[PDB]
Amino acid sequence: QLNELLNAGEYKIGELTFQSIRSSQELQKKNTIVNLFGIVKDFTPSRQSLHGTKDWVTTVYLWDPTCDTSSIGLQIHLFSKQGNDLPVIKQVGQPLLLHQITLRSYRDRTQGLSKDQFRYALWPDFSSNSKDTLCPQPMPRLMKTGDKEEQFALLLNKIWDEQTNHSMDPPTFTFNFNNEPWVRGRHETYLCYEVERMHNDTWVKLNQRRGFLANQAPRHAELCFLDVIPFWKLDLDQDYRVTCFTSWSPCFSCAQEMAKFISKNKHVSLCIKTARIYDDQGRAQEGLRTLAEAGAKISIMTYSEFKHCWDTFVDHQGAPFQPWDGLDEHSQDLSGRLRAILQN
DNA sequence: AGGTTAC
Ligand SMILES: [Zn+2]
Repeated sequence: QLNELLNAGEYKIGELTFQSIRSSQELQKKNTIVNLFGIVKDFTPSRQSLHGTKDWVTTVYLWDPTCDTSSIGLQIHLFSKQGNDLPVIKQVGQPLLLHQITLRSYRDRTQGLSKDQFRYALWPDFSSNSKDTLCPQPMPRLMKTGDKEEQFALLLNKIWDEQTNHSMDPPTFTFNFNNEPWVRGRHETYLCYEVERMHNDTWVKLNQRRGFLANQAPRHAELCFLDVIPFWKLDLDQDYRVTCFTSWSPCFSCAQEMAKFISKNKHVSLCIKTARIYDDQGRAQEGLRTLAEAGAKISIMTYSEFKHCWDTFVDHQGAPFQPWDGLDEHSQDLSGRLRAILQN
């Protein structure tokens, strides 16, 4: 549902027609008034101008999936006579809906300038650690939105965070990645992924193109991982190989979706390293085979991987990886158990 | 004089 919205340039939500940020970053000679809806990648507090009409101004940089991960976004200057009605943004990551913004050149970069009537709507950084990233906004310019643009805003937020959050809490890593064959009460799947580009006949090792994520209650971590893939701006000619590192092997249902991903993407290879083998003693074993037979490459995490995930996806803050007793022992029986699965 | 001010 979200992939195709951002392609044509214009997409509608509620009753308002939005223009993507990438498409907005181009220009015509004349000024054209668009609706925007994105993430605050950076902003500057509302200070009063020192020149010209001296109106109050706040600065935002909106981003959306049509811009790459590393892209800062569209420069937008929001102006107002009173100024005490401009959006009060508290931190980077807030979803932002802007209504009636003019698009023009300034010394060859595209900026947005606010119309007089410009209105807005803000949302908290949902995937932040705080609740109160969103404080009570000034009433004059504020817009009453519903649940429909709730989905959209949260979606953009979720994709943003799942591109600007590599680091994880160290006690979390210990507990979830404990590779003892049967454990309680992990319940959730933690998934740490790498991306590798094809250049010079060998994988270009991508440190900044990494990420990790954890599931919701009751979708799955495997599905949430697949959602950020289309929003990677992947070169269609270049072949890519994903290696994700999971805490639990994917269930039967997510193994099917990860298999149907290999069928949909002809330039993407999928390689899975898991810490435990999830066996529901139902169709989970078949799911490993089905994903396997679809082209995907699965194996058990060994000491090499456990060190690497601690060197990459954890906020060790200087502590080297401290292994638990029986890590190699459990990874051996599991390597036997995995080998037995692909045989049946 | 809609795009100066912000830059
Ligand atoms: Zn699953």
